[PDB]
Amino acid sequence: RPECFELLRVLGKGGYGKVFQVRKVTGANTGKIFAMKVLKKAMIVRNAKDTAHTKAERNILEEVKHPFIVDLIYAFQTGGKLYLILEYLSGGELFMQLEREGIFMEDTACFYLAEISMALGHLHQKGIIYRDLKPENIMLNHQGHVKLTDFGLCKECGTIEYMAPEILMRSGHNRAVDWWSLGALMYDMLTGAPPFTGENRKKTIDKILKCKLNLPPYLTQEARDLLKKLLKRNAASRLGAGPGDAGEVQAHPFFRHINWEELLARKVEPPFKPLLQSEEDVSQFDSKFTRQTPVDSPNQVFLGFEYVAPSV
Ligand SMILES: NC(=O)c1cccc2c(N[C@H](CN3CCC3)c3ccc(Cl)c(C(F)(F)F)c3)ncnc12
Repeated sequence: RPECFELLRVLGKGGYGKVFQVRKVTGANTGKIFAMKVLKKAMIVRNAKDTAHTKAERNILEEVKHPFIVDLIYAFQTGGKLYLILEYLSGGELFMQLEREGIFMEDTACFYLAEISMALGHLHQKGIIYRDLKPENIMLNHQGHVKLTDFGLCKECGTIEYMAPEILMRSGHNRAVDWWSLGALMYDMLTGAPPFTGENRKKTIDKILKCKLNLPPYLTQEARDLLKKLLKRNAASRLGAGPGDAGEVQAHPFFRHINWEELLARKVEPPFKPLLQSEEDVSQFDSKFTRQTPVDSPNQVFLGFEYVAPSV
């Protein structure tokens, strides 16, 4: 429980609680740094979908161990709070790397999109959907591989720039939305901007719903092609929208230089290497958050929420 963890830093904040950087104190894994995520039970239980959703996240981070998905090392509770201990992803938000770098070289984008396309594959086999591939929602670990992290209540629910039309029309949707999203993510990577904007939210949607795609000349034919098959407004036919799913996608010429087995084993050199002078090094995050002093102010429905990662 809470006592074992010393709050080193604030890494993220929101309506529902906070994400803390903390070093464990007692027992082995003593000294080891983690990320602590704390939700107020208060704000979750007064809504229906919120509670199920928090619980889904709880059960998904357990059912799903996979190279490219934030792990759960402990989970537990108290009075009015919810605690998850995740590995601490010092690589920060893909969002940040994209700002620091401004734009990505193709084979740079290719490496991230590849790794990501594998977590969707994995996720889709457990009949799980990720919905949102904004760079904000994607993190890097210490060695700089990708980590999908957001499976629960979101951090507020943010920009819509990376949402397929079927979600924005609420017409009903499936695992296909992810491939639309992946395309939008890709396009942004290669051009420095989401495929649709967007004086404002209202107009952005109109674009995402109505406008023709815009493929700059400096885009290689394969990339021009992926973007087009992935940003398909008709879902039935959006690449990846078939029984083969992730497979249909990974098998596009864009990904011809990818060794899926080495990639999965984290043996492909990440295009960028988090610069860490230490385990707790946070110079990859945003001193907007890291500056602040880390404080944890003090018939439930969250049964056997507690959790402990098997060996270790
Ligand atoms: N594991 C880490 O090292 C680590 C380090 C920093 C942030 C996160 C994080 N933050 C997500 C936001 N995701 C990160 C990209 C978009 C998040 C989700 C729900 C909530 Cl309520 C919050 C909170 F408001 F801060 F509590 C944050 N989620 C998971 N691990 C993190």
